Amino acid sequence: WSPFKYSKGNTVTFKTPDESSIAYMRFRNCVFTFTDPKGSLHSIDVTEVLNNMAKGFRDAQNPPSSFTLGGHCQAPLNAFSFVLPGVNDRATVATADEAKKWENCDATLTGLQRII
Amino acid sequence: GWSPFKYSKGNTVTFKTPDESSIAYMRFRNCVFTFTDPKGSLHSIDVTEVLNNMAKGFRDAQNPPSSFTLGGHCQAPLNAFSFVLPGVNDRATVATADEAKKWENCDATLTGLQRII
Amino acid sequence: GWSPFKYSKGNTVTFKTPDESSIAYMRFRNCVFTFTDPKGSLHSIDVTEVLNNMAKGFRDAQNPPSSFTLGGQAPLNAFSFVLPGVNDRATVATADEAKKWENCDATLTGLQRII
Amino acid sequence: MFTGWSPFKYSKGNTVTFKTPDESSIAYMRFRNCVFTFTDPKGSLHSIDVTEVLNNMAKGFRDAQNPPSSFTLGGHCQAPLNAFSFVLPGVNDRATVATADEAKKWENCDATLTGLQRIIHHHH
Repeated sequence: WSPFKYSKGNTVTFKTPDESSIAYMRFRNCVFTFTDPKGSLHSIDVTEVLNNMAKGFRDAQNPPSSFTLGGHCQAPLNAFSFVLPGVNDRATVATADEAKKWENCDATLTGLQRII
Repeated sequence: GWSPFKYSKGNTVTFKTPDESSIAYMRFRNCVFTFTDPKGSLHSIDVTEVLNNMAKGFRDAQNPPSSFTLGGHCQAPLNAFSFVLPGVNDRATVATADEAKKWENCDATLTGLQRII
Repeated sequence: GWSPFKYSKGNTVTFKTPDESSIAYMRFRNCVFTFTDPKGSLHSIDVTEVLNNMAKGFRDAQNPPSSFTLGGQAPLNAFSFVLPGVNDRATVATADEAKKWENCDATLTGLQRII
Repeated sequence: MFTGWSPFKYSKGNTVTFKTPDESSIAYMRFRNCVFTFTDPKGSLHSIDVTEVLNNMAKGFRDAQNPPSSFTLGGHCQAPLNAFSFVLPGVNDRATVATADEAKKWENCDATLTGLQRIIHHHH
């Protein structure tokens, strides 16, 4: 279990060391922490979300040695990189007007990873 | 009275009142979001209440705007992820930037009726 | 070969292979969930991929079953599948609000086959 | 009379009803540091901050003409507190626990909800 830390604006790519298949990476104690426009702090455990991204390649034919967070925006780590229900989901931040109020909010992602 | 609208991929989608009055009074009906996936298949979803909820969100604003714009944090124009169809284009299904890049050429359209009450 | 199914409100919904084979080979097409809301309006959503995912979930099971059943358990109801903005947890958040949906209709139609 | 934050705790099988003391409008209740905790069928622990979920439930009454003096957690099943009462994405959501056969594996999982609540006050 090696630790990792990413800050707002980082490109987050989890890569195996020997460029073996990323489907073998597992995660532990992963916390995503962000602020809302009012300045309050929020965090959420995203360990299973990450583990499911790795398991996503479990039955692939050309499995890669990496995966990268970001969605259709290929955007770097930001306050919406993971969902905390009731806080930063689609129903709470539903428009571009609202989402713009969030553009300077902080975001961080820490945790442990290993190959199994 | 009900007036149609249509948007396609790459459009900025802004709903505005003709009276520069509160957008909170705009209502929607038979709104359909349609998109393709990377295999070329077709998917659609009724998004009427999503849009109605967006307008209703200004019901209590002290200085309510006369418009609202679709987009999320990307400030992205209409794309295949502008509305969620569960099991197809949601975060669990499209979870990494690698998988999402396979969608960048998928088409998307949004059509429906809007009026002011 | 594709084959149609229909279920109505209150049905237990169990998709099963005919040959006691592994339910992970079932696939679905043109699956539509339909329900009414408290005001009586009709709502539909395509749940084909949701149902395919429920079958594909069993693909890596050591002793896979010949069936799966919808629910979390309650028979088919207006909340069996989510239509965002209409019947999700954000919109129907409390038991009190959910009570107004007690008599809402619900139906599920589609096609299934084994691959 | 004390007006600040006051703690609550519910556990599995409890009917969870939040209520004002004077039968006034539940739209004025607010929440802070609310945590939903549950186990999974493997016995691992999971927790999630549900403070805004609870605040949105109270705020959802703020426009009713005749608001109630309480609301109850539950959903269509009118169920008491259980491992599925709040969603932790990727652990207990519809995509992760998609069938009755899978959900049945969670029947004996424990769950608790704790937090702070206060009531907004208006004056003349």
